[PDB]
Amino acid sequence: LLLQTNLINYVTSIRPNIFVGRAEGSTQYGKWYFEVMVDEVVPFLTAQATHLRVGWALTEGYSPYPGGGEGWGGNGVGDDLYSYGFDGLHLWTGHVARPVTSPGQHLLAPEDVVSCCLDLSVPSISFRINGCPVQGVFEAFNLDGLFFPVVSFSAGVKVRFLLGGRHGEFKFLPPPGYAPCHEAVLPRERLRLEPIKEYRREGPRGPHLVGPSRCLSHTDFVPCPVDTVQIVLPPHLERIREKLAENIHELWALTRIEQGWTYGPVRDDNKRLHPCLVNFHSLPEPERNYNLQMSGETLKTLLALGCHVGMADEKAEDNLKKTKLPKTYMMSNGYKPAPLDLSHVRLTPAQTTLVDRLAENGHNVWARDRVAQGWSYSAVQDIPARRNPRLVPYRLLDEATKRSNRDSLCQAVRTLLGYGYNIEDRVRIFRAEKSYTVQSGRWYFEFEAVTTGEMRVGWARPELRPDVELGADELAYVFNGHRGQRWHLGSEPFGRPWQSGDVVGCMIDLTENTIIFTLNGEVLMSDSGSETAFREIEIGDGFLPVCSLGPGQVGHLNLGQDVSSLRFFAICGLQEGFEPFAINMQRPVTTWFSKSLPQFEPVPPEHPHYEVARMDGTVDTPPCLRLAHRTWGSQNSLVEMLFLRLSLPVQFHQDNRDDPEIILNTTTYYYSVRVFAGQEPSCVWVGWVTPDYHQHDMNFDLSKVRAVTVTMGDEQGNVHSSLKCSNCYMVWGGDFVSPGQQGRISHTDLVIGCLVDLATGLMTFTANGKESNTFFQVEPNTKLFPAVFVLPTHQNVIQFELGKQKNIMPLSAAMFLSERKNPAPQCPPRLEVQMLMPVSWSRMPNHFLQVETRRAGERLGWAVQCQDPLTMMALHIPEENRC
Amino acid sequence: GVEIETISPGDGRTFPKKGQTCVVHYTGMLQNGKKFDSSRDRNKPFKFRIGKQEVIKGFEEGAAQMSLGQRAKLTCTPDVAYGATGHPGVIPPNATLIFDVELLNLE
Amino acid sequence: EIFIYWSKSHNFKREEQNFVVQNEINNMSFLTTSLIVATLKKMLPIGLNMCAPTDQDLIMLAKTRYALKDTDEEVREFLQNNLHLQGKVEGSPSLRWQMALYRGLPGRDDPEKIVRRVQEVSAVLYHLEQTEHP
Ligand SMILES: O=C1CN(/N=C\c2ccc(-c3ccc([N+](=O)[O-])cc3)o2)C(=O)N1
Repeated sequence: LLLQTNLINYVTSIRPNIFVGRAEGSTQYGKWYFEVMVDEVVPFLTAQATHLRVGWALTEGYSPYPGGGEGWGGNGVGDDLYSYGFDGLHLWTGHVARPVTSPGQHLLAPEDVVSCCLDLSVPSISFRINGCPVQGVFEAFNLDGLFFPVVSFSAGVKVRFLLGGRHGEFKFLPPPGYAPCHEAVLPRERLRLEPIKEYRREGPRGPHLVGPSRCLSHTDFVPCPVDTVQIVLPPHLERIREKLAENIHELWALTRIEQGWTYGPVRDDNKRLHPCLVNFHSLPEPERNYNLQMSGETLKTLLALGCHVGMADEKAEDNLKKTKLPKTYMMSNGYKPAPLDLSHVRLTPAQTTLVDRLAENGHNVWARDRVAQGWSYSAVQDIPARRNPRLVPYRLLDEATKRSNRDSLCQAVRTLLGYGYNIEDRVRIFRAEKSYTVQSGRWYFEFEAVTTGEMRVGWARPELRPDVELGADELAYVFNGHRGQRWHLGSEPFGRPWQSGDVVGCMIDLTENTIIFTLNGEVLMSDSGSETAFREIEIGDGFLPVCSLGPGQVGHLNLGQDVSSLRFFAICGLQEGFEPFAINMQRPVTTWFSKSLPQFEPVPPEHPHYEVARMDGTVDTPPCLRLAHRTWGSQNSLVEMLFLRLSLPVQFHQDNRDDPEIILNTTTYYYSVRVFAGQEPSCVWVGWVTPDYHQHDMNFDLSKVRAVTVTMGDEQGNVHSSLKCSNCYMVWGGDFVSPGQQGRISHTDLVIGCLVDLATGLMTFTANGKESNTFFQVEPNTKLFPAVFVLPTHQNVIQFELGKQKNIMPLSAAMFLSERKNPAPQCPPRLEVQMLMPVSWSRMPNHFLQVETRRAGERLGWAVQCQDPLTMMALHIPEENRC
Repeated sequence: GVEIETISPGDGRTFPKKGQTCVVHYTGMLQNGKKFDSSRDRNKPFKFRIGKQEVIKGFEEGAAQMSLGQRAKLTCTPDVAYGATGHPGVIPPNATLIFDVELLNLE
Repeated sequence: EIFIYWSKSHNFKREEQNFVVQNEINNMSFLTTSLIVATLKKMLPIGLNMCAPTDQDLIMLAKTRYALKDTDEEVREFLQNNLHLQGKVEGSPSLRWQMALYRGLPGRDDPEKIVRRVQEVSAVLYHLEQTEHP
C-alpha cells in the first residue's frame, strides 16, 4: 500500500562470444556443452546474501541493467524468461523460485564443478552437479536467437569457464553426441569474455560512454542464394559447360599440386596421394556430377543475375591454345595440367566488380548443398564426423578463404570471357541530471570521439523526449559529427566531418544567447556564415549537456572538473570569458541516459492520438473505459499495448437474481472487453499479463508470446511436476468469428470476457455467452493485470467493461480491500489506463562493480573474479513488483 | 510442524542437547518475498536460549533441528507462530514465516 | 597600436572603406564588416595571455579611465597609485582555478612591466568596446 525501502547488492553477467543459436541453416550442431568450475565463494560478503549462478541466455532482450529492474533489486540470470539459470539447490527462470533436488543438496560451494547441456530439435536444457545428474529439465523455449552461456554473481566469487578444446579438458565425460563447446567461435574473431549490454567502459582516461552493440541473429547463418529455378539456360551456354568445367578442374589440380599433391588412392597429405589429378572425363562419377553441376550453376546464376552475354567472337576461341608448363607440374603417374591462356584478355572494372557476386553465390550454394548432405560447422576439422570449418555462408568467413574463392571464380570468369562471350537499432541519449541546469552564464565542455559514426553533441532543454531523434524537435540544439550537420529541425551542412581520436567542443554563452562549436584545436565555421552558429536561441528554462551515441560506438564526454587533464581550454576558451561546466564540484556529475526497456506508463493527457474517456455505468450498462482514436483523417496506425493500472493477486497460496448465499462466497471475476463495429476482430487480443512483461513487437501475435516450461522430474520418470509459465496469457479475436463472416466488414460488436478462479488459479474465456476451449493454469501468489493489445483499424477501437455476471463478483470486488463484499461494479480514479512506452529515462549509478576477467592459462580456463561489494538503496513500488 | 530444509552442508554432530545458549544468525521474510526482520542489518547475533523460550516455538524447534554450519530455510506455519493475532504492525495475522537461520554456536 | 590609431582618427576609417569598393577588393575570401579589426579579433587571445587574471580588477577601472579621454601618461600615473589595489581575491573560487592554471604554464613581477601590460591591454579592449556597438 506504501513504498518500501531496503538495501540490495549489484549483479553482473559475463558471456563468451560463443553464440550458439540455430534456426535452419547449420548455425550450430544442436547439442552443446558448458563447464563451470567454482573455486571459492564467500557467503554474505556484505550482510545481505551472496549470489553465484550459471546458465544460458538469449539475444532477444536479455539486458540486465545494474541497479533497478524487476523484483527486489538485483536482476541476474533468472530474470524475465529470456534467461534460464540454476544455483546450488533451486533453479529459477522468470523470477520464480523452482526448487529441484539433487544428490548432496547444497548451494554452490567452494571447489565444485557444474555441467550444462543444451539440446535442440527437441528443446531442452539439462544441468549436472559434479558426478550426479539433476532432477529437472526445460522443454518448451521459444528459440528466436543465439544463446550465451552466462554466469551471474554479486560479490566475492571465483569462477572459471571450462569450455574445453585445450589441455584444460572437462572434469567429466560429455554425453554422447554433444559438442565439446570449443566450436562455434565464429572465425575471423577470437574468444573473449565480455559483459552483456554494456554502456560504460573503463578506458585509459577514465569513463567511456558506450552505445548499443550489434550482434547476429538466428536468421543470419542460413545460406541464402539467388532464386535459380526458372532462368532457362540456352544451348549456346550449354555448349561451354564441359570446357569450363575442365578448365576449373585443372586449375583446381594446379592449386592442389602447389602443395605437392600427387595421384593415388588415399588422402592424408602426409601420404600425399589424394586422387585429384585426372581430366574431366576421368574422375569418379560422384565427384563428376557435382563438378559439372557446379559449373552449371555458376553459368546459371551468371545468366540469372543479368549481364546478358553476347556473341563477341568465335575465331579467337577457335585459335586459343594451351600454355607450356615447367617440370614441377609433371608428376609420378604422368598427369600434366593443361592451363588455357588467360593473359590474352582483360576484364572491365565492372566485370571485376561483379566477379565477387557469383563467388558469393557459389559459396552460398556450397553451404546449402553441404547442409542438405548433413554437415555442420566446427572449429576443428573432422571429416569422419562431417564437420568442416568453412560452412559459414559468406560473411563470417576468413579473408584467406574469401580470397581463394575470389581467385577461383575470377579465373573461371577469365576463361569464360577468353572464348569471346562478352558479358555486360536504437540510440542512447546521455544527459546530465536535471538539477544541474543553468540559465545564465558562460560554460564549455569538451566531447571526445574515438570511433567515427553517427554521434551528436550539444545542449538540450530539461524536458527532452528520450524516444524522438535528438535535434529533430525544438527541445535540443545539437551538432552531428558524421557529415558535419547542424541539427535543429534540419540537416543543413555545417563544418567538416571529424576523424578518430579528435575532440569536439561545445560552448554556450547564455548572456548573449549563442552556441558555438569547435573542432580539434580550432573553431569551425559554417558554409557561408560567421561564428555563433545558432543566432539568438531563447533562454527558455536553462540547458543541459547531452550526448548521442549510435550503434556500435564509444564516447568520452568530459564535463570539466579535471581542468588540468583537459586537452584544451588553453588554445581557446579561457581567453574569452568562460568557465568549465563542473569546475567546482567535489562529487563527479551523475548522468541520466535513455534505457531501451519498454515500460508501462499512464497515458498522457492531450495526446495527439489515443483519446481515452472514462464512462459511468447505467441501470442496463456497467461502467466503461473507452479508447477512441481522435485523428483518423491521415495519421499513422501503430500496434497499441494497454493494460489496467492495478493488480489482481491470486490468493490461497497455502432475471439475473443474485443469491447472497453463493455470491458472498465465490472467488470468480468476469470483466469483459467489447470490440466496436468496423474494427476487425482479427486484430484484437484480450487476456492477462504479469508484471514481468516487456515485449514490444511490431508483428506481435500469439506465436511470439514468451513461454517456457519446467519439468522437475526424477530419474525414473516422475513427470508429476510439469508446470509451465509465461508473462502473457490471452486469446486471439480471430478465433471468435463465424466462418461465414470472413469476406466482409463486420458491423456488430463481439464481447470477450475473462473468467478466473482465485481459489485454484483456473482461467477460462467466453465470447458472447459461448464457452471457449482454451484455458490456462497459473501458480498461486501471481499478479495478473487486466490487459489488452489491439492494432486499431477504426475511429473507435475498444471499450473496457467492468461488468458483473450472475453469481460472479466484478473486478472491483478484488481490485481493492473495502469492496470485498460489494456486488456492484466500481471504477475508482486509481484504475487508470496505461500504454506501453517504448523507452524511458534512467539514472546511471555513480559507481560500478569491478570484475577482473583474464585467461588463467591453457588448463585452468578463463578466470573471472570480484572482491569488492556495492550496495544501493532500493525503492520497490509494490503494486508493479519493480524497484 | 516446521520444514527443516538445508541450504549448506555444515557439520552434523553439534546438536544442542539442553540448557546451553546457542548462537544463530537469522533473516526473516514473510510470504511474497517481503522481508521484515534480519539480524544481519544490526550485525548482532540473536543469542538464542533454549527452555526459557521468549520466542516463537516453531523457530525454537527449527533451530533445534540444526547443527554447526547448517543453514536452514524454515517454513514456520501460522500455528506455532504469533497466532491468529500476530505481531501488531509488523506481522499480519495468519501468515507463514520464512527463516534463513544459520547457527554459529559460539555458546 | 595600428587598430587604435584607425579608431582614433577620422580619415583612417573612411579611407579604408573608400579603398575596398574602388578597387573591388574581396576582403571575404581571405577571412575564410571586414577591416583591421579582423586581425585584432584573431590576435587578441594571444595578447591577452599576459592579462594576469589577478589583474582582472585592474582592467576594469583602466577602461573607464580611458573613457575619461585621459592620455597615456594620465592613466599610467593613475594605475601607478593603485598598485596596492591588486586582485588579492585568492580565497574566492572564481580566481582559485585561474591562479593554478597560470602557475601551470610551461614558460616563466616588476611593477613597471605590470603597469605597461595592463595599459596596453586596456587601450585595445576599450576602443574595441567602442566599435562593438555599431
Ligand atoms: O572441401 C574439399 C573437398 N575436397 N574433395 C572433394 C571435392 C569434390 C569437389 C570439390 C571441389 C571443391 C572446390 C572447388 N572449387 O574451389 O572450384 C572445386 C571442386 O572437392 C577437398 O579436397 N576439399
